[PDB]
Amino acid sequence: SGFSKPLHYPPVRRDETVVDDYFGVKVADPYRWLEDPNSEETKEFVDNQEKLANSVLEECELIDKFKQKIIDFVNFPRCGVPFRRANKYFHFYNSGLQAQNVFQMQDDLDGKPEVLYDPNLREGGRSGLSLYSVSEDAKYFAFGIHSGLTEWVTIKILKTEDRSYLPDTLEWVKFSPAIWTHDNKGFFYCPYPPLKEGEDHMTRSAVNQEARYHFLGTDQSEDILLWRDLENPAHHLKCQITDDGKYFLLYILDGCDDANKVYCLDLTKLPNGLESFSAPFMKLIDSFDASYTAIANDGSVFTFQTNKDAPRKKLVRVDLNNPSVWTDLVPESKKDLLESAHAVNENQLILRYLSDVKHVLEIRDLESGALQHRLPIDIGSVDGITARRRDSVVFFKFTSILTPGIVYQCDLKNDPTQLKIFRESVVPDFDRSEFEVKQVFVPSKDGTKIPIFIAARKGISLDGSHPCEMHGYGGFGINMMPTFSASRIVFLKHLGGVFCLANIRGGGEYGEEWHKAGFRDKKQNVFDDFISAAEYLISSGYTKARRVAIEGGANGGLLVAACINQRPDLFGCAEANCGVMDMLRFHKFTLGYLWTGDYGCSDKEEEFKWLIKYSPIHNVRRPWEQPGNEETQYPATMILTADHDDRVVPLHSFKLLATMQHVLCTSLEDSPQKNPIIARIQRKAAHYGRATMTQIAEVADRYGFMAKALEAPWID
Amino acid sequence: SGFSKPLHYPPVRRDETVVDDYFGVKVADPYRWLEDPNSEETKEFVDNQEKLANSVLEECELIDKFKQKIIDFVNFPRCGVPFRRANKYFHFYNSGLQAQNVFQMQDDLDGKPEVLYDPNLREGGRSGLSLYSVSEDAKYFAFGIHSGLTEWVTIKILKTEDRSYLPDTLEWVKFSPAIWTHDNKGFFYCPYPPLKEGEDHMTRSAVNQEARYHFLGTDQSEDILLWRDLENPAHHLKCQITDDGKYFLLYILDGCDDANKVYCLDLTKLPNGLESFSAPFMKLIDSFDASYTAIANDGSVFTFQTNKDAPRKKLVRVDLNNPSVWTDLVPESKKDLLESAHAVNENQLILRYLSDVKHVLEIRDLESGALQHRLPIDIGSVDGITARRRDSVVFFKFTSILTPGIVYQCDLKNDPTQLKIFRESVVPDFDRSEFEVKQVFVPSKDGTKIPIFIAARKGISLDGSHPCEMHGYGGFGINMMPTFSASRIVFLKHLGGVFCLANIRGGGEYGEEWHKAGFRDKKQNVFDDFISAAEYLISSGYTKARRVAIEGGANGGLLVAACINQRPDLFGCAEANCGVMDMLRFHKFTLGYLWTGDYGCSDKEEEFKWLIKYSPIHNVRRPWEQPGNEETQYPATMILTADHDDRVVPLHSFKLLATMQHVLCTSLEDSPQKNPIIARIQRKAAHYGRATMTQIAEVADRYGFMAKALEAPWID
Amino acid sequence: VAWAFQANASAPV
Amino acid sequence: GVAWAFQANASAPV
Ligand SMILES: [Mg+2]
Ligand SMILES: [Mg+2]
Repeated sequence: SGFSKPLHYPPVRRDETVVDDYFGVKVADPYRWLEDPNSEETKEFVDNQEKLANSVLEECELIDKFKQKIIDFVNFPRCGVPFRRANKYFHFYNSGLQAQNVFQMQDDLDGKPEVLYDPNLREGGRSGLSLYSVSEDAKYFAFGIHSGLTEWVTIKILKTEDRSYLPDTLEWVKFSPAIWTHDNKGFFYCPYPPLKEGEDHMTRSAVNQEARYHFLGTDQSEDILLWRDLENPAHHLKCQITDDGKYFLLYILDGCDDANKVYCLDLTKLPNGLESFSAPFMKLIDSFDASYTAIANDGSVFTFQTNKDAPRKKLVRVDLNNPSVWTDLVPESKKDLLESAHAVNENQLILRYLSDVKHVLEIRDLESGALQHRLPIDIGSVDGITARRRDSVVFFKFTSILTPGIVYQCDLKNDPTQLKIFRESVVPDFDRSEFEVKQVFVPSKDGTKIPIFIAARKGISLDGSHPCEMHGYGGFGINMMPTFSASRIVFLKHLGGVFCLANIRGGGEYGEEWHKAGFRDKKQNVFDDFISAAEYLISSGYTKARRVAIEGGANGGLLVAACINQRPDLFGCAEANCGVMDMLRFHKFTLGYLWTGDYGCSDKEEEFKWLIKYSPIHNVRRPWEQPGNEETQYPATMILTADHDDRVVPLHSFKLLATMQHVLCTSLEDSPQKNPIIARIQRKAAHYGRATMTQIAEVADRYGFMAKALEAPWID
Repeated sequence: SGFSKPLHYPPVRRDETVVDDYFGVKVADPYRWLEDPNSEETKEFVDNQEKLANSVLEECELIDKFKQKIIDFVNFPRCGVPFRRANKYFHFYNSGLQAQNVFQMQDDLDGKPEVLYDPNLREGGRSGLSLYSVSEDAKYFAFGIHSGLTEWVTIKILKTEDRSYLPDTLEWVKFSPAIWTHDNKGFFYCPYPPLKEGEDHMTRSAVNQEARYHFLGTDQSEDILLWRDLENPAHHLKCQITDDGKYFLLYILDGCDDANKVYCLDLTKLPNGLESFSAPFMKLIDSFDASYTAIANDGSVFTFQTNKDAPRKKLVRVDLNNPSVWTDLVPESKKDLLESAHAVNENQLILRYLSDVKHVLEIRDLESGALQHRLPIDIGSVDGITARRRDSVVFFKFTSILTPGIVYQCDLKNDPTQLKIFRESVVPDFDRSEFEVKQVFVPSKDGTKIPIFIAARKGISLDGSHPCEMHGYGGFGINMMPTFSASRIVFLKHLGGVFCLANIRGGGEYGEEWHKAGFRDKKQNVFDDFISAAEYLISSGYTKARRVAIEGGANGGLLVAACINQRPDLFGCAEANCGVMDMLRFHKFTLGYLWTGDYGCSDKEEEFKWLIKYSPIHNVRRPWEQPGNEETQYPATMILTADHDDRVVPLHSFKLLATMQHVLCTSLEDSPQKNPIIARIQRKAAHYGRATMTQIAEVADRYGFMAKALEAPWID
Repeated sequence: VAWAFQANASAPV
Repeated sequence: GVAWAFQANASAPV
């Protein structure tokens, strides 16, 4: 059976004087001190919770078996999607179990690879490459490393011919690319201001993002300033250069929304080519009404992807010399989301459509916009189309729940109809034919039909006897695709599991209407959709309440935490990874202020009223005190986080853990809460980008805990 | 501290009626039934011992930490020694953690490799290649796979140009190579007769080995018979073809000795090819007086390595047209063993000498025999010289306790003096400079000096406080060299260990006199040498009796078992891997009759009298019943074996385990034997050639058990 | 890429 | 020799 050994919950101090007023409503915050990650009391908290977590995980006798089977199932070589610059080709490679992927160069696609940068030689591959950019002549490689424990990036540059490093060093980058000019003299990039003397990446909320240009062979202090806006500190940036080299495009965003400005700088009409300097941008779009991504241009005639009067998106054309005259090229599909578009083979387009959460590729003529070929893809995901307009061969990656990884090739000149296999990964000692994945539509609370994928062994009896894992996200217009996971295969084969992915509202799967039906005032719909999916898996006979585990990350951690507060009776195991748990204060820390488009903000009264109803730390309640449900407790709960997660600050997880342990366990002398409530806190790690063995260790602990919580035996 | 939980030893049936007479001496064999591996009672025994082993290994809390550190330390790429055929080059490769090595082809040494055979794509790499042979034109690759669970081999053939398989299939091979004729039409090989309908590789003693020739494009039934000897069923075979293609050489051996016949077949004087057919061999040597290996020939003038009147070996020359006139070319060294010789660069020789258990390479002129250059090698091992007479570049492999693997290159024309690094393996995150290896010469019981290597952290105090692992073999003329082991590095760094390798008698290290001083009537010398090495490590202050572990495999498993029967007081942990434990009956099973050269045989009265004094299963005795040593027990003992080990049948291990558990534990109502006596039985595996992760799992269990037995804590 | 979301990952664990 | 009570292209130097 499950957990029997008694639990020594550690003491956690409460400061009872901390109370905040939100428009007349008082809210106590007695774990306010856990907001400081560098204090002695917080470091002691982490030590005590590690100790508790270790004694619980010692009781989970299947961790070692999961660990070895994950290692075995992921031990296959993985070739990344290749891209071209000049007459060289470039790709990422991993021989199967390397700590981080290696970046390689070739003369032709079937030639000997040469290693350009191997992260495994630095600090055991604790961190990998988060930025990688090759110049137009293929002579230089700009690469982004992690100098500290946070996700902040330092940019270095090397010569491809001998791998010698230049001395250039650029600090203060997060998500920016490095965008080379066709003269090969430098690149655009978009940094934040420097840290001042006292400051720390874990406690500073960075603002005032900049657009800069760096000349090769200079100090970062000489980089040219192109754009800043001190009167709108929260406005953030992305950028791009056109395939012909003529135009630098700056996109300006506000919050999480899919709505951006478009500023264009004509590089061919500068008197002193960027040393002249804000710059004289043509402001094509100067408001936050719609999304705009440049796909191609011939001179000043541009082709954009846009959601303007088009919730499922479309392609449109406009001349910069006549800026107010926009014309449709490929109209909005009546059914399906246009996810992305790419110019190829000089005068053609590849369009990626999402049709009931499956991809469909269309080949089209660029000038006229007419359909040429249509290729439906199997259940899974196509992504990573990086080919540029000058290339006649297009590459992309395919993954699915039961398909580890294929790199496909579409030669547009020689045979544009079908797809050929360039590379194909294989899972060792795994018979794919014994399992199946199906889509079903389940009615939510309000009647809306929610698509879900269900993966399972073929021919099982729907008798309620199977352990079930359900995954979801539901936010920011993100499309949740059934991709490959090695640990999920171990769950299916060796624990007899049923896996479910729920395409709940708040994602982008049916366009902008799907996103808006699960954000701001309608965030509760997201939780209702997830709860309804779990109720369907029970009523149809896949599983029962004791045997359901739910998991999710970040906005998906919020999902898990809210669902266990509202319907603890439905679940046997809950795993929240790096979740947003204090919805009253999230906007104050690091770049959390960028989530106010989706969540709203407690600075405003009507938005506070949404947030207080579901904020995880403000809604923990003893389920046994509600008349009728005296035999209900919280499921076995694992809260996961990392000590230098600057994306989602670990105070979110720390404060929830303390509130749960207090309300349910330590505030009562003889609690009915038997199931364990623990945290697994990864030391010296950030949100993402961890070494292979470090991530395997986290995942094996999660699944061992799950198996114990659900009372699921191992199957050889 | 160490083992505290009592063990629930399972019941094991005794058949008290089984008694054998050996020249008037009665020997009871009450576990005779464990000689059948396919019976239900034997399968139950295995199940019960697995269960007992699991509960003991659950108490050993360092197994998981050892397992992860072994995986991490062995995760580096390994390039094999390349060899040449026509204008192609061939080698084995492993990217670090692949289950089995992959065989690759190249056009040039720095060109792109092409995979010819990948064992990892068949049954998860349960088994690898045990035979690999490329034809003279480089167009065909003959390769040996394991179709069952034993080590028996099936030979298949593929075309190198497209990797298409030929239909040809050859069964019934063990250790034979595949030796191609220069016409590219076929190859010589030396199989055993087929299994009959009832028979099983685990219970049949194969005899009547044959020399055959296989034509490409025919069934195995058409293969030409060249040699068989029905009146000497035990005589076994090796074979070779000369560099010029002229002569097929058949070597005939009797038992394990280093003494062989030499039969020569002139291929250029056959009327009708090999289809003419025993064959008309010239019987150059027709007795078992000495060892003879052909190194080179010019027409009928041959150059042999031999131990004839030369226990340290030498090179000699003879003309087949005048067969009785032998002349020395390189005389026997007064000090050092000539281990091997190789013809290179048309008119030169590389000679490999062993000088106090360190290799020395000499370059010599072939015709005159005169010394040209001399290259001393560091502590470690040079081997794998496969270059042929026509090659001007020689490759070989170097390994040491602290050096994972270098492939060296010696260009004889351009610069014959020094060695260049072709490939060099590196252990990730391991500082080599913190450790050292030293050689010391220790007196045995009779005065003979025994070389031992001692590996340890630099600057440790000789205060008796360190855990110590000692390894040895001592048999069959085998030279034990200090090679690289990843698990041994974990022992040194993370358990603060001292490793010792003892070059005891019965090996070949000081020539044939060293072998003969530890075989047949003098086998006890081998055990005495090992015991004296452990006594030196104690008296000099490296360790003490509680803190010494001993390990060995096969003939080395015998070593361990005999030493614990005779001096149980010296050791804290004993690990015997696939050991020969019934010295009265070993000759009856599979190819165990080939060990009678070294051991003698119980069919003969004086030889039985040697064997009964040390046979492990016949010499288990309660040490506490001898007056004076009432506080002595057997050390914590792990007996390792595999269920399809057809080399050393697992009945050896099963019978010892049962005898030890009976005599020391279950035959007494309140035994002083507290230390555990268990078996770790690997399911679905043979003697050797197991997948990387399967072997890592065995080795992590061994070391976790050792750490517990010796009371050694982990060091971060 | 700037959202509460975890996505050149070393392995599909 | 290959045929002895002996354990020796091993996949890895474990
Ligand atoms: Mg810090
Ligand atoms: Mg069998």
